Amino acid sequence: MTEYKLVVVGAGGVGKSALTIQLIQNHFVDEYDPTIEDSYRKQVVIDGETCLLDILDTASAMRDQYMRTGEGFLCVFAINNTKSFEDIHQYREQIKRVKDSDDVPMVLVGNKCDLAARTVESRQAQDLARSYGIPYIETSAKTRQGVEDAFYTLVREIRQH
Ligand SMILES: Nc1nc2c(ncn2[C@@H]2O[C@H](COP(=O)(O)OP(=O)(O)O)[C@@H](O)[C@H]2O)c(=O)[nH]1
Ligand SMILES: [Mg+2]
Repeated sequence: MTEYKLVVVGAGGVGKSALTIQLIQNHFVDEYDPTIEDSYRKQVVIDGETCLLDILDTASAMRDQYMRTGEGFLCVFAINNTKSFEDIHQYREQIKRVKDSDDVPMVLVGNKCDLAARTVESRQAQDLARSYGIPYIETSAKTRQGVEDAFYTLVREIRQH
């Protein structure tokens, strides 16, 4: 089967761990240690292909290896965290430097869409993603809305690469 190496990046507290755990365990974690960085594996069928997703949940040699060998990146912010959205540029710049390219498979993810506090509008994020030439997808690690879409879209972006 085909392996896809995915890396989840973004500011502390945006839901990188929650998203990853939702994808694998179909459960929402309230209080996952903010310092645990690890890789997780999930066998899936995506568009009729048996895939192994090798996912690094960032929070170190392991990070360097995945940043270098990672095929695609979820850049996550939370829709109730303006700073995390503003920080996205830094994560994008980092990925471009480590890949020496501005054409890297990536999806911009606006997490916590279940919350009534939104301080980042969908259109602001759409605009940023358009500027980078990538998709924008909103998610909730709590309700599972958008979660498969975000990860599976990242796979469909790697396939175009
Ligand atoms: N309501 C809501 N809370 C979320 C969501 N995703 C994460 N959280 C909460 O946000 C906090 C940070 O999540 P975590 O996954 O640890 O963030 P990380 O630092 O990016 O790994 C925790 O209290 C989570 O329960 C979401 O989609 N909705
Ligand atoms: Mg975490």
